[PDB]
Amino acid sequence: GADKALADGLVKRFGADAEKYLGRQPGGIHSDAEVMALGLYTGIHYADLNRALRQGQELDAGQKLIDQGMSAAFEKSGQAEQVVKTFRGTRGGDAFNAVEEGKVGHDDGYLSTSLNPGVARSFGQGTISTVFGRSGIDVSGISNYKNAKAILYNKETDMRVLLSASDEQGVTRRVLEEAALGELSGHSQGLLDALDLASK
Amino acid sequence: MDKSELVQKAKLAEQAERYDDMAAAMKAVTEQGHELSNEERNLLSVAYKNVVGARRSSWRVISSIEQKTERNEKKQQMGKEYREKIEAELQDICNDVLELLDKYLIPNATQPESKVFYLKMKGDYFRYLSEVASGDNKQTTVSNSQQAYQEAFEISKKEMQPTHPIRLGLALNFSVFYYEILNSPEKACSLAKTAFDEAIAELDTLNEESYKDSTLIMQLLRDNLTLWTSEN
Amino acid sequence: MDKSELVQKAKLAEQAERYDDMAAAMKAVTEQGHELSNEERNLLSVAYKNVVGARRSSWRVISSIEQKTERNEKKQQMGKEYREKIEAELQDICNDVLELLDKYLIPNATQPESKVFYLKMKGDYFRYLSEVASGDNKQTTVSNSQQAYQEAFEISKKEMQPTHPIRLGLALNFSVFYYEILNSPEKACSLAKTAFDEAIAELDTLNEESYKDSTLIMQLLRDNLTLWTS
Ligand SMILES: NC(=O)c1ccc[n+]([C@@H]2C[C@H](COP(=O)(O)OP(=O)(O)OC[C@H]3O[C@@H](n4cnc5c(N)ncnc54)[C@H](O)[C@@H]3O)[C@@H](O)[C@H]2O)c1
Repeated sequence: GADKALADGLVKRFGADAEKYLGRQPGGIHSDAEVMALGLYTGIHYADLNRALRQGQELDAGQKLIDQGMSAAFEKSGQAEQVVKTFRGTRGGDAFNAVEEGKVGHDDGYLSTSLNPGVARSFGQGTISTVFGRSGIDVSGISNYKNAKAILYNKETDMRVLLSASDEQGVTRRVLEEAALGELSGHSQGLLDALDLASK
Repeated sequence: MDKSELVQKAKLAEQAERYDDMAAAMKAVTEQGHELSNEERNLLSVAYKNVVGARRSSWRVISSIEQKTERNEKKQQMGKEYREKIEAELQDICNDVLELLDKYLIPNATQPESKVFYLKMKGDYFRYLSEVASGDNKQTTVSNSQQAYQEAFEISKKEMQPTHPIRLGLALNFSVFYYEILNSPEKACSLAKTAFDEAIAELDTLNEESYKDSTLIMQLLRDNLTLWTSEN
Repeated sequence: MDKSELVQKAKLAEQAERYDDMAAAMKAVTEQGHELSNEERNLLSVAYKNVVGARRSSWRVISSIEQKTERNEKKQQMGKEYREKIEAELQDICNDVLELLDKYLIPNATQPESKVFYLKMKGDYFRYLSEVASGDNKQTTVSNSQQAYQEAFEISKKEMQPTHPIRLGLALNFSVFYYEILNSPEKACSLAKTAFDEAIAELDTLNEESYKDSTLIMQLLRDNLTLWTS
């Protein structure tokens, strides 16, 4: 419906660029418009869209379609049954530089993460993060350069900084958690207390 | 008595904040000779942690009194007699858990994770003995603490991830042993630094079940390092 | 052992947060037969307050578990056996202090202030017995609690100022007895209202050394009336 309009808008706007993602996810959780929107983003449109989103710029006609196809894909998908561990590397800047440990923050653009740690270091060595979440979308079947096996988190998705540390090499090592998981998440029941830690 | 009965009594005792009951329940479960589950190990551990922990606190209070009131000889004889009553309770609690460790816990430990846990525990209770011991007995309790912590350290470094909460918890307690019991800021800082450095190098090894357990012990490791090395 | 020796052990045990040791030290001081000073009375009181208070808390926790976890009949038995172990401990505590009260504390209390304190205390420990008792045994303790509280109430109303912290504290504990043990919001509100009204009518009777003691108990009795008639 509103999807049929979007799927029509996307091939009108991006032609063969949009169409090449049709049927790339034969599982069928997402519609043609959603599959094409995430494809377009993951393949190359991440750069211009995330730049417009992080700068608070007006999205051009074509950017609006990709963003509305992705937002719709995240409304559909929702939270998964299991918590997933993904990885992310950035070069010069990171959304969570401004967030102190225990506090929550977000990226204004979309957060790309990888199921492979080695794949993340290949994107950046400024800051390497370990993410734990449930509301991410697996796009490895739509677009998968470097066999990145990407799990994308929605824009403005709130993440809690569990650890923010630095390497003797000067790499910041972060542990982020989807703030919606709660306080109980990531704790093996009774373990920390059993560990009889030498601290008041 | 039945295993699941004593375990439920221990879970009850925990809620009622009756840790001497909780420890006695888990002492019997252990004396049955059968390997404890992860739940039963943690119940035995939190039970004795609180049983011993209360006496450690009470000992640190009466000892702090003895210093600030070094006056009347009958008043000091009251303070000493009371410190020694608490010391005797400490030594009795520790011996009981060190007895459960050597006779039942360490020999029945199949997987390396539970072995490092019980060996770190043996290092802990020998360290608790060291805090109250003096002379020749101190030398022995200290050497036994270091040995049990080192044994656990070598097994963990070979069969566990640098982010494992049991490996990190061992690193924290062993470094604190060097700082408090051997008064070595250098050896303490070296253990904490290496353990933290090896854990941030391999954050990919974090478990989706115990990642917040790991990040918390990594914050205590780092926080100690900045405390031990930072000038005002 | 010597009086000043046991008192120092009790002051030590208190700092070490070892109240069972603190109570046992003060039990021996009481069992000698000589009247306790204001310092020794307060040491015996805070010792048993914590000794009993811990068992009351543990009892309220295991009882709250028994209700919310009704499935395995073997689990319910474990809960009952444990509640009854704590009940046994609670019963033994109150008996030991009620024994110290009738045999040593109440007979040696010369001044009325001390007699009110020990009689309010007798009402308190009989009320603690009532919380765990059932049937015929419950009826005996509730009647003994009310009697001991009423005895102190009549002595306090005649020989003490309406703002005396021991008189006000008695009013708070007696009103709470009516509310919790006799489930009478009307009798509880009447005791609290009259006690508060008589205290604000005679604020001139406040002592310049213990006025904050009185105003605090006058706030706890004021917060209860607004809570109960809401
Ligand atoms: N980085 C990864 O680890 C990673 C992992 C898996 C897949 N991918 C894919 C790789 C590719 C692009 O993603 P990615 O490089 O992560 O995009 P990005 O837009 O998020 O990052 C590009 C660069 O911009 C910088 N930057 C990032 N966020 C901010 C911010 N909030 N504020 C200021 N500067 C910032 C930083 O320098 C980063 O390296 C898509 O094909 C993704 O599917 C990336």
